[PDB]
Amino acid sequence: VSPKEILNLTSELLQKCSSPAPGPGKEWEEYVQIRTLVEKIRKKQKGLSVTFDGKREDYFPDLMKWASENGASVEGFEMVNFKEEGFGLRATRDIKAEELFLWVPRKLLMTVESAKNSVLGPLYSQDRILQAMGNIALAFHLLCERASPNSFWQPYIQTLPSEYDTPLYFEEDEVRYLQSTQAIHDVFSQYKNTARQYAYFYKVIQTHPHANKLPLKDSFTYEDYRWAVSSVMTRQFQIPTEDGSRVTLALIPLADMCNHTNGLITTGYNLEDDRCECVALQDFRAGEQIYIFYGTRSNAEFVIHSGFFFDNNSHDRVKIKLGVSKSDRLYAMKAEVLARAGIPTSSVFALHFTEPPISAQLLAFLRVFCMTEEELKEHLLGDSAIDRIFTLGNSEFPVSWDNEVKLWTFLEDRASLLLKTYKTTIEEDKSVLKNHDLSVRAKMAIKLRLGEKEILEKAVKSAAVNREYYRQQMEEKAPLPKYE
Amino acid sequence: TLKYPIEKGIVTNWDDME
Ligand SMILES: Nc1ncnc2c1ncn2[C@@H]1O[C@H](CSCC[C@H](N)C(=O)O)[C@@H](O)[C@H]1O
Repeated sequence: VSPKEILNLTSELLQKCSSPAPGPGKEWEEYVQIRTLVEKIRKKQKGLSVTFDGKREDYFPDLMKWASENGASVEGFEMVNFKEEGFGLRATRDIKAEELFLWVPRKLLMTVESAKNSVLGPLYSQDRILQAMGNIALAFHLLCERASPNSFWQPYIQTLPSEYDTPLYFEEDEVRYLQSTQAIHDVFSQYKNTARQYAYFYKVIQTHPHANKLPLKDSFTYEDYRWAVSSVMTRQFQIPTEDGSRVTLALIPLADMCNHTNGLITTGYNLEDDRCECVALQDFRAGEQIYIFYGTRSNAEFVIHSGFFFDNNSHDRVKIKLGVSKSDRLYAMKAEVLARAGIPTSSVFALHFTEPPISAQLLAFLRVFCMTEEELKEHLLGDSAIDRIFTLGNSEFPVSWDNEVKLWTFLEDRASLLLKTYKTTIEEDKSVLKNHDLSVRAKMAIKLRLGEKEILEKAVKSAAVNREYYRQQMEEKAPLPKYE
Repeated sequence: TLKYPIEKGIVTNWDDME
């Protein structure tokens, strides 16, 4: 209730979130402790500092007029509140594939350059975090213009959602489903970074005279910063500058209203006309929702950064850390073979759900990881050594039948070993989704932890089929294919 | 294809200490 009490709690939260990593075994304990301080501050504040009297659909007409006055397409689509994805665009006419149906000029966008020329300019030129973090600079740019009643982007800000499904909005028990998974660490870092950045910039705004002219000095609640960073991470683009020197982050009105579907990237930027463009990924009939393809991101990135779980994600993947140990007898040769192939000695690879399960780089690593001494010499010496390295990532030309049997045996054992590290099984996860009534945010976490295990289980079956196949070629002594 | 394909909601780095 008192400004001095908030200054005390933010300074305590700043010191709590600035401490180093407490170790993987204590990250959940620190996460609950940080939530306790954040919720204590949030329950003492008044939510969003700037609220609007009308509903969200009431401001879309002003968004269409404001965009039309600056040369953006406003015909052929309408805003419809869909249940599955939220608000989106629906075609009012038939749209054929590869048809340019949406263009947004540069003037309508909110970029890092427009943040430097705004009221945040003076503080941007002095604060080191804003200069190095363009995403954070975009968030405060969105907050300052939101608190500016006469802002140029007011028709756009009044149409943004007031809440998101990022893990920052999850409850403690909803994040609890992600225990013993790979994704929960990124949820911990996201909550710790957001809590630290808010407490830091709250103290700077109240003390640094360069922020005295900012409207955030009158009111800057945690709900404002959680809404700001969530609006950025779920909607921001990476576009080139007006001259094409470097890249920059931007909020693109109208274009960021299309929801995600599987396909190819059809949203591009035209530098000659200085505008964002979107062509139809597929044929949209009148009355159908207009979808685009966001990117080849995994469901873990869609949940944490985009705020939704996408079923049938063709690019879903899990991480797997592999490396050659220095205690290996053949470490010197294996490190040299990998170095000549452009592959590190130890890295974090990926396991994909769709075929093939392993990429060309991971296959080349697993082959060298299981090579004998004779096979390592043939990749290091002679006139045909460079030719052998050139085909390490090709599944058609193996090193030997024995090399394939050993690499697929190792992958089947490693993927099965990672499956035993989760606190639940695949059958138990499917049982919860069927016999329990859950929220959307709870379903996102359970289907995320289930998706990790389904990718691991398919890798076990894929490695077992390959292991048994190359075992037959080894038992029958079949001739090895030669790349000619 | 496209000259400058852009990604909706591209993953960025928010770790200010990294
Ligand atoms: N296929 C999908 N399924 C569910 N939600 C989706 C989706 N594609 C996009 N979204 C939602 O859309 C947001 C991206 S911005 C796109 C417009 C948004 N629906 C809105 O109301 O403004 C995401 O954070 C996610 O919440």
